[PDB]
Amino acid sequence: MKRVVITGLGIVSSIGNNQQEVLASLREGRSGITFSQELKDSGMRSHVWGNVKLDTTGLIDRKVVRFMSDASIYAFLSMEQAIADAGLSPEAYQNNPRVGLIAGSGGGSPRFQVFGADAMRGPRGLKAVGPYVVTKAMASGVSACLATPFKIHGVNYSISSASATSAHCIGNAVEQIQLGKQDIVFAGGGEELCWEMACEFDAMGALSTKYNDTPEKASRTYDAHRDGFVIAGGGGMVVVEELEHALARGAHIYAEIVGYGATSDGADMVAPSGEGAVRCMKMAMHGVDTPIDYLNSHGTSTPVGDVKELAAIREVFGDKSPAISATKAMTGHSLGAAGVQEAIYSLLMLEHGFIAPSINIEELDEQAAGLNIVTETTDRELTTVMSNSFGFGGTNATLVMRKLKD
Amino acid sequence: MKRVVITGLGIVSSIGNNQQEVLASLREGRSGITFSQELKDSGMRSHVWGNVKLDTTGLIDRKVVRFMSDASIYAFLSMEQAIADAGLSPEAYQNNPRVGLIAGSGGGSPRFQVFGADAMRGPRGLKAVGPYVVTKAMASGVSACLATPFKIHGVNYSISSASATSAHCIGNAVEQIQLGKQDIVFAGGGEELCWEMACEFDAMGALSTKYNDTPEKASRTYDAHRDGFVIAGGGGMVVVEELEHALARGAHIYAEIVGYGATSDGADMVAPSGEGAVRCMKMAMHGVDTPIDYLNSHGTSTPVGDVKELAAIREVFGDKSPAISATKAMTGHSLGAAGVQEAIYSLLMLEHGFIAPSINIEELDEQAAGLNIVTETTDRELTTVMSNSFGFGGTNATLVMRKLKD
Ligand SMILES: *C(=O)CCCCCCCCC
Ligand SMILES: *C(=O)CCCCCCCCC
Ligand SMILES: [O-]
Ligand SMILES: [O-]
Repeated sequence: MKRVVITGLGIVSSIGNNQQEVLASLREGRSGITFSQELKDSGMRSHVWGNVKLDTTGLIDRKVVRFMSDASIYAFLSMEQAIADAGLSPEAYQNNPRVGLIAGSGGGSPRFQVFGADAMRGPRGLKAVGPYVVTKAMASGVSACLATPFKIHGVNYSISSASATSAHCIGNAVEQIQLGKQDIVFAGGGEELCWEMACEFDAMGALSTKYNDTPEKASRTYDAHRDGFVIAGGGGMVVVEELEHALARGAHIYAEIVGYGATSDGADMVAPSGEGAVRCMKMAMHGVDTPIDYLNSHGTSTPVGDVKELAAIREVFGDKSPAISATKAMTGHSLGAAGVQEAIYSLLMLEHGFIAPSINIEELDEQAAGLNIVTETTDRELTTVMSNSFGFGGTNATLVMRKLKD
Repeated sequence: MKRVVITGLGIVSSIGNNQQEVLASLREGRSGITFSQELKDSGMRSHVWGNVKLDTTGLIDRKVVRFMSDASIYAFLSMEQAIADAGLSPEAYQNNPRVGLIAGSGGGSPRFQVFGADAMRGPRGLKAVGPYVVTKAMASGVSACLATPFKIHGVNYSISSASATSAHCIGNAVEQIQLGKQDIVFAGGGEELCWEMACEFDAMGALSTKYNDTPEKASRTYDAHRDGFVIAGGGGMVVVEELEHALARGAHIYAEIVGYGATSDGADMVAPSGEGAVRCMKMAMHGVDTPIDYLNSHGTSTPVGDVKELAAIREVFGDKSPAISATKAMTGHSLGAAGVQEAIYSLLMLEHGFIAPSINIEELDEQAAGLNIVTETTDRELTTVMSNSFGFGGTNATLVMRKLKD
């Protein structure tokens, strides 16, 4: 019965290191994909990625960063921005039982898990591994590494669900508030970018391989010649807060979360069934009386994936389908961080009245025919937006956000 | 609002491959710790572990097991058990939107993350890696690999929180039911046992190393000479169900979950603060009118950990201390699977009227003075039990289970 809003955001992504940079990129349809020497040298076929253009060296206190992996670093920087953007002072959120944190990653830290085994197998054994690998490699690193330094006393854990990870963290945060257990929950996620993890996707043929020479055109959701997704990394964090608590401190409210769906396909391990997506979106729209103005699709730019979701979208909206665009064409697929980052791109579109373009569509796929997929930045007043996140294991998450009435 | 009960359980641990075996071990105070040739050969100082004494070969269909890591295999086997024990048939939990799964692990699969890296750096490259490493290495593997073959259509994700992982999974399941979103939720988790992961703990001096010659005495919670925990693996899974729905099908009810606490220390990265534990136990007890008869402590057998919890317990119960015993003294520390396995040991004690002994205590720690620590199997009619789980990153979880009035 309690209402939930988002009052702060922070983000470190392939298209910007803060909301101002991300905003500019979204408006210009600027690609964040670059050529990766690291990937080429690893022997992978996919040589493109959506990397965070930022040197994180010295940006975090040494006694804190020694426990963190990149996913944690990205999520940490995103949280610092979110706190600042939310206008929360230490005495408000620190050592407060009503303030928690729910953030996770898709793979934890393959890089440090491998570093650990490599070091152990060297002549120095244990001495070479060091005492900080566990907090870097454990799956809950993103939450453990942020909750501790920020003095969080409320809920503290990570939710992981492949590409839906950070979307579920936000949804669960919403539930914590609706249950009256928390007033504020920092929700988000992070994902490192490395060949140790990337090669695994390359091995199953999930990554784009035909456009290494033109990195900016590799990610091309809904294009007839898409050939897999482009791996990316980074972090994002949003401040999920109970409505009255937010109004009481005169917070800036981006939007209210009015719908959250989380379903399971129970079918295929790697491909969506579409059936689960239909249920997920319908569940998220239950109770939402206003139409969806814009839908930030999951669209990873994969042959099967993009169309399964388009079919699900046709079945749910029929002849009233919303404007659609896949930001992954610009950013790439950040996996664990995708959910929160795309929620942020959607909040920015809602806050600034515009629809980011779905770029790189030279030839539209037959199955996308008739849908209103925006291909050029369009100014427009949005009121209700939806964002999809579907991960391996048939896990689905959908978030619906709406502007707060005047 | 709605009440929640546990109507089934499954388990695979160092002291038994099913509840019958576990009961026998618990009643006799038998250790599941053995010498590990694998750990010794890896170059570690700790050579003991709580291994699953079971050959999994052929226990799972080839088409399904090919996507799984050991954590998933253990959780999968535990779920089959739980389904049978709960008296559920396929059409009752399959393709059912009201039925979900929340299970996780603490480290995902260090073994396969390393396997992919090694394979990739080899003469075969991508071909040696194979197309199944992603689902084996991702942090959400335990939930993805179970929800797909069991045709789950409800919620589907993993919660990871170090040693508190499977405890938060159960608590989150309770919430999903209280929210009226699900009628049944399979909750639990698993953790693989391997040197790739173990060496990381040894590297930070967390594992027992002075008792390799006498494996069964290495894990000695509360003993003055404890020197770290003994790592273990395995899985566990419970059927969390809405009360009226369970009665309507004549299910066997082990107990009602009357309390669930989830807090954060916001203090130290590796050591509990004590304060967070206090708040967690008090939170789980709020509204529970009956006294706590038994407390299955976290007690990992570490110098600092064991006492912090003892201080917290004393802070919460003063002199009306409940009966206490650390089962890890017998089983070892199963990390991500500890939460659900220990909840299961407690349910068995509640079910069969006895208190499992806290073994290997030759010289009780002074700081344990004045507390009711049970060192010998005691038949006693139990009614309300509590189980603590505290993990790295200062994440806490407490579960309170009570017999249902006839
Ligand atoms: C989204 O479901 C695509 C697959 C993401 C898997 C999660 C990351 C795992 C990294 C080892
Ligand atoms: C409980 O918190 C003890 C430490 C558990 C760490 C998480 C499992 C290991 C991940 C690599
Ligand atoms: O997403
Ligand atoms: O535990």
